[PDB]
Amino acid sequence: MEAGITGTWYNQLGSTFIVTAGADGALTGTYESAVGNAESRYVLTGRYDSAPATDGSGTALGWTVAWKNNYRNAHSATTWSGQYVGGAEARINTQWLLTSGTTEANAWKSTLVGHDTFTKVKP
Amino acid sequence: MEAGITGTWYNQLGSTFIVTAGADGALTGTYESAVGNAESRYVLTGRYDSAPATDGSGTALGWTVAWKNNYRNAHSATTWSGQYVGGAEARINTQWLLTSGTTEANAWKSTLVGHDTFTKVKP
Amino acid sequence: MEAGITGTWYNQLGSTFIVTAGADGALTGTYESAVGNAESRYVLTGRYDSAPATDGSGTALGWTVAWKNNYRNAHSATTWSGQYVGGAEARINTQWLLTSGTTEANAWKSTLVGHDTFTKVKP
Amino acid sequence: MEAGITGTWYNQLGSTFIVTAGADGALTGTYESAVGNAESRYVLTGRYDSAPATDGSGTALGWTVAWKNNYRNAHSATTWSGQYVGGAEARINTQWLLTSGTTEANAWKSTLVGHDTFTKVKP
Amino acid sequence: WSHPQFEK
Amino acid sequence: WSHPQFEK
Amino acid sequence: WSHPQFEK
Amino acid sequence: WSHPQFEK
Repeated sequence: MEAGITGTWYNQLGSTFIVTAGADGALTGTYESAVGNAESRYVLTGRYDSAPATDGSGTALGWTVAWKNNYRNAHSATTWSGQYVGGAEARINTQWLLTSGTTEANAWKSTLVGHDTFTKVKP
Repeated sequence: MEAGITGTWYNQLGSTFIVTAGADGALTGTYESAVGNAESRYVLTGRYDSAPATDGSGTALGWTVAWKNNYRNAHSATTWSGQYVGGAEARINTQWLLTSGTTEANAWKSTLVGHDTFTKVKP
Repeated sequence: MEAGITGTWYNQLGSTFIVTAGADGALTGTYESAVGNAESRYVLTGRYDSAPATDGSGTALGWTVAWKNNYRNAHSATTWSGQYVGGAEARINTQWLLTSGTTEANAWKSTLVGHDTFTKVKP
Repeated sequence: MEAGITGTWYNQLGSTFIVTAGADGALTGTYESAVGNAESRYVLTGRYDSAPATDGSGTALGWTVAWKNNYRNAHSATTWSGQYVGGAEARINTQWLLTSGTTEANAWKSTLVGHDTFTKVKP
Repeated sequence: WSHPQFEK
Repeated sequence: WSHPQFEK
Repeated sequence: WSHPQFEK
Repeated sequence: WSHPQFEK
């Protein structure tokens, strides 16, 4: 139902996040590269607060991408957790966790942490 | 397709994570409390590596829960990022990010970080 | 020994980080507010790689501030982990963890995660 | 001044953390391997709340280790952020960020996140 | 304040 | 509640 | 090693 | 690649 969220978003690197915000709170779409060829496209699914507070607070949301498609398998998954802030300069501020499948011994280097900011305007 | 993942999981606190692993890589299910009444149940969606490495590495996955149901709205979303490790004592080791929708001024306290371990046996 | 690091740094919010990089790898200094009165000043200590790679890689470092001074005690500590990138526009890119002392029951909301970018020029 | 903190601590892996808690709030010591030879020993410095709440809350603290000694340089630094919980089974519960110095292009894989639990009794 | 994730 | 880290 | 998330 | 933090 969140038209505010539904659409195309771009992060600082040029990656494109295309999402549809369902009235039920579902997020569905695809994540791809700057040179968005099919080989760089991956499916995403997530959830968002479909009834946010009206006091000016952002809209909490999160989504996951498993890095496997018909062209590649990076044996990993990334989750983005953050909030949508609407307005003239709408943005989705997030923090992410990228976990790679590792052997038990290598579990110490299994999870990278970072952050991304998405906007409606191409970088 | 991951029967290994499909099923009921429990974390250290008694929370119950019921999930179905689709052949396509989709994760769908619900997250609830120890005293799992309807009021404590929330929808979850995620993704997992449906073609993991066979060298003994774990299976990367992630899921999101938006904390809104028909009984409550905590205006927040949590993402879990981790890996499934099968075997006699199967477990899902994760790290999570809980983001609450905040005003721009309060964005500094918007995201909590933690970790959870899920097992097939009730704590 | 890192003159590159020694000096005054400012983050996006106006906070001021004054540090001295010892030849041994020690970091010592103070962290304070935009309106840097004594009441907002806290001691910091950390470590940094005193013999970084010369291939263009950044200089890994980290520091801690316990939020207690003679005017206030917020019963918490923040650690910043990141790297120094020298040059015309030198910057310290970091990710931080702010942990508050909590009761065992409340340990779930004990740790906030975020990121900060510091520069030599006042915002 | 925190005798409770001063001493030898061990994490799940066998790593040994030897620290002295100064009356001023300073933490000073060394971190080493299970087979604690000199080659595995690194200097640490941090801070802790020297006047914790008495309501049963833990004691917030943090420390940093730059992974360089006279035998090796891993061009990285780890910060641990957490709290000390005293008592019969005293423990230091932490979350850590390990940042490696990277080129600007590789900054995405610069920071690993994890957690450690330290106890007074050898594992 | 508490949260549904941990009332579980 | 606020915090000294961000009152800066 | 690189990763599809950042080749974007 | 390994790391001194975990060779411990």
